[PDB]
Amino acid sequence: EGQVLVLDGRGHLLGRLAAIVAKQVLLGRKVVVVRCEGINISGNFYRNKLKYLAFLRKRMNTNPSRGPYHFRAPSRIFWRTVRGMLPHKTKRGQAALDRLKVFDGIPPPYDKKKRMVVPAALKVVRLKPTRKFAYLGRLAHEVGWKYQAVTATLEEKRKEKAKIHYRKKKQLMRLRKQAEKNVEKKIDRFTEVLKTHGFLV
Amino acid sequence: VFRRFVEVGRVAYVSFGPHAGKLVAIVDVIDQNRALVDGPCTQVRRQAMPFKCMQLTDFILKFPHSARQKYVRKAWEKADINAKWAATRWAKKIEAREKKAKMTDFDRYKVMKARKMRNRLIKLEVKKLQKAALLKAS
Amino acid sequence: SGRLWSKAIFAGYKRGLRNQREHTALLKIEGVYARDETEFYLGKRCAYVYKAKNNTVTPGGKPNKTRVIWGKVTRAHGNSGMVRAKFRSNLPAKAIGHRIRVMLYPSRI
Amino acid sequence: KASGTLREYKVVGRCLPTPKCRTPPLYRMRIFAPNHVVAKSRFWYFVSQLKKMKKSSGEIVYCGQVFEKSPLRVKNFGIWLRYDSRSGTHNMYREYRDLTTAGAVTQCYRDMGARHRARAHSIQIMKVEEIAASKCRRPAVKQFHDSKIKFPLPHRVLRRQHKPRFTTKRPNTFF
Amino acid sequence: MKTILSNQTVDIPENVDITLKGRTVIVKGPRGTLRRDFNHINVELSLLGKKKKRLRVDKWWGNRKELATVRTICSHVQNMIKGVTLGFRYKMRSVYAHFPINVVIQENGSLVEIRNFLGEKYIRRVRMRPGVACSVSQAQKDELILEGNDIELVSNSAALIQQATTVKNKDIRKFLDGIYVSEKGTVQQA
RNA sequence: CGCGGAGCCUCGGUUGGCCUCGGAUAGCCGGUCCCCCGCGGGGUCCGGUGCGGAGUGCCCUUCGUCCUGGGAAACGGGGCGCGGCCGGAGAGGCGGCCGCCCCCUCGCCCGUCACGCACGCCGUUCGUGGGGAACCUGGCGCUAAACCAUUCGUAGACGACC
RNA sequence: CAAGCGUUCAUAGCGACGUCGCUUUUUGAUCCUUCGAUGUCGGCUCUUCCUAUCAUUGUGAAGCAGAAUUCACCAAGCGUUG
RNA sequence: CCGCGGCGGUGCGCCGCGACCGGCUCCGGGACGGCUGGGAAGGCCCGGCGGGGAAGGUGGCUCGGCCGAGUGUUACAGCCC
Ligand SMILES: [Mg+2]
Ligand SMILES: [Mg+2]
Ligand SMILES: [Mg+2]
Ligand SMILES: [Mg+2]
Ligand SMILES: [Mg+2]
Repeated sequence: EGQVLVLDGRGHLLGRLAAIVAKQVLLGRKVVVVRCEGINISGNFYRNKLKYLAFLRKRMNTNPSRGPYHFRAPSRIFWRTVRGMLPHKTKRGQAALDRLKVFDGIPPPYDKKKRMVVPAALKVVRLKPTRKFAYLGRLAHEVGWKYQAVTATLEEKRKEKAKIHYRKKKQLMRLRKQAEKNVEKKIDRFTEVLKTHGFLV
Repeated sequence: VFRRFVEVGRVAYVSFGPHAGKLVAIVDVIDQNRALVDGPCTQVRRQAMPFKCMQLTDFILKFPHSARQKYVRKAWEKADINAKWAATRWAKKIEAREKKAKMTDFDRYKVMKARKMRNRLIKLEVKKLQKAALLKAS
Repeated sequence: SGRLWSKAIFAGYKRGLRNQREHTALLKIEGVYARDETEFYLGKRCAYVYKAKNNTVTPGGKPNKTRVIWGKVTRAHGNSGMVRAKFRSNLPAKAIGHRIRVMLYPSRI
Repeated sequence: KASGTLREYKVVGRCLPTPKCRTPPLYRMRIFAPNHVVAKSRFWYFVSQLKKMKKSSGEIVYCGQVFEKSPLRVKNFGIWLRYDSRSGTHNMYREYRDLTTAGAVTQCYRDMGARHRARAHSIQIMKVEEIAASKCRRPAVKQFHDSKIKFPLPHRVLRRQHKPRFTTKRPNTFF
Repeated sequence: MKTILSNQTVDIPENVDITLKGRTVIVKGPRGTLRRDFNHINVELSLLGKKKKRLRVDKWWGNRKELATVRTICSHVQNMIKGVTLGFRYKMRSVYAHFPINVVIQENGSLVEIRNFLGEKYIRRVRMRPGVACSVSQAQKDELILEGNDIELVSNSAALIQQATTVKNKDIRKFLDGIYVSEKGTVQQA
């Protein structure tokens, strides 16, 4: 498709998603992954913690401030995984990463946009229901976030707000349906021509 | 809790594969992914057919569990699936997809128009309902 | 007054892994994800279109700033509804992950 | 041997006649393979173990499909088997509940792959035989086996996870 | 091998009224109300008996290791029913050679306060969980009574004080002192 | 800030979509007669949808111009039309909602005529008052600090800093 | 694996005759790199890593009563001197 | 000079079209042979001969409004195999 993408990270699989993101970043499409705390990983909680802590020990001995940067926020963690699936030594790879953009929680502009979901990276689909897991949120915490608590309380504040809109939008649809029935004999030979070639049945 | 109990005789619509978009009586279950399947009046031979390529309907019928064509010819024929299907909500939103793909550029120009004025005659009433909802609030 | 030029991205030029072959480009047309799907896009003209700095002539027009390498879709490219297209000049790599504009006007309906 | 989906390339063959013995015996094996050219080759592997018989000293008389007498009717295929494990070489009763002898072993060859990492070139079929209702031992099979037999297809994933490669709607899996 | 079906009916008494929100069972009888979620185990919980007579847990396309769990859900439900009808009572009798283990409950249940286990100056404190009413008994000498509706909660809490009271760097063959569970039962027996 | 006239250059694009939460061996919506809470929220009952039709397989809006002279539709839209009160802060940047002036009468059917009919041909159409860099009009505001030199040392190689 | 010791008792602790491995802090083989020559032994100082845990934290063992002691686990956090 | 008549060479620069042919890569159709003179199936029936699951059955038990639903057993056919 065209235009800016917004993907809602919750319920996705950390790398399975990131491969799909990274393909479309390289095709010039602007992606914005949101809510990366929610993003989740196969294998049990600890497994991947233990696997992260393995990362943290990897560190340039003779000076570490050069050595690998083990970013702690889920946004950043995922970025990393996307980035490893780009050719980021090269100009198109860095130009690619710039087309990506990644947040923890869901911010201004992106609260206020409908937003999509990659079923082929989606956990309920890709995984078996009898298998264990981490949320990159909790993983990120036990590795050195400072901001699981904050991005909780803000998202609760956003959810409460978004619910108002959902309910007002719910109330307009109830008006649409009641107003179809309150005018169904001066649109009763247009609605006809809709339902004849499929539209609206 | 489920409501569709893959019996001897759940009518199943074949989602896809060689016989896509046809109804099929599950005669009998072979295995944990394969049935012995047959769609007499929908034109589908008694053959094996997997549960992955078929979705299933609220309808049942009552041949017994290795009945032989003539007997599933009936039980389909009365009970009458091919009329009861077509009064369903499946059949009418299938046979709508159908009719969009099957739509000439002319048809589409008409709809463009027919919609527009529908969507105005619907809108002016919604505006008027909020006027009455605001005067009710007063 | 709209598309005509139907939307497509230029993905890479046809390549092995430690080689690449710059005649044939690989064209990712929008709304076409199968090799069954794509038999329309065969034969169609396409255009990587730009502007660049100096003015250049324009048939049915005054000299504009726009230029085009001007090509043609040869055949499909693997299961997923990618397409191979070879333009008259080779494509300039700058274009990787940009538009090209696959038309209708050598239609075969 | 490899596979595809197997077929009953049944075969008979004599040990070609010498001056001393002019009418040597003939023998149908239910060689049981993917085409002719191997199912030919596979009796002679097999006969050369049993008889003192060989590709030089023989002839195939008849090779041809035996093709199912009851392929719309579900059936309880047993199979006095023999294989070669990494350790030794081992006999098996096994049951597949397909509706067609060949497809029934087509299963078996795919399970011996999976349940034992046994490749076809190691396996030997002693003999398949369809079995009645009773005289089935394997509870796996011994359940499909009833009249009022009953399923739902509980946690049905979507495939077509790339038609809409993305969407707004999250999927569903209760149906 | 996957087993086509396994199931089990729990026989619910006339006192109690279970009402399952999808998978989440809530149980209310005389004593109180309990709740628990089986939003893991993945089974089909039907309430088939009209008036209200049966919980039936299904399991359905299940291999061996989930077939196990049919019966475990079936249990935490009986175990709830017994809890909200009768209610449980774990008794735990303190044990010693010498220094008298000196218990004193300190809000209602909640704080179980233990001076002098083995002459130790540090006064062990132990919280109970919510809904667990500890109390020092009578009709017996060195003996606590942990009352509650929830088995889970009542027996961590036994175990918390049973484990808070452990000796170190000794023979625990010899040093058989501490507080430990003597009798798992109920408040009302019927 | 507004609204004016030329011109280097750097490019990508070529309707929008203005929104719940999450479940997945379940959900969606309606309506409450009834009950509790703060027009709403929670509850209970019933009625609908649930290979989903207040379906991202989705919805919307239109796309050669105006004439004039019928029907269907009729107060819709506009003048960078103009003031006030909102609501929105996670890295807001946007909505929203009220007076008054002038102007216009547009969606769908139809008649009825018209618009350089360029004489089969290409970068056609817009987001475009793009981004940025140079210069011609009015009104209102503006009206330095930094570094050196000096001094001090709280600091010192010089540099740095108080 | 296991015949034994361990009052008794295989296996608390041990453990023969056998047998399967690692490891490269021992020496050998080897001669692949260097002979337009890479400074050839020790000591001092100074970092860092490993665990093949001597201490200490938390633990499971004992033929652990205490005291004292060895067997083992996570464990390399800080110790290892004149 | 006007013919751009007929012949021979080209194209200033950007282009587009057509029909033969070679090689390819595809896509629609339609007809036949064989075979255990193919297995299988269908329909029509008919007249027979047998066996198993299992009944428009019967029966023990359950759940619901005699009927409907569940389980349990002998097995004839008023189902089917
Ligand atoms: Mg342009
Ligand atoms: Mg001691
Ligand atoms: Mg001895
Ligand atoms: Mg040197
Ligand atoms: Mg160790």
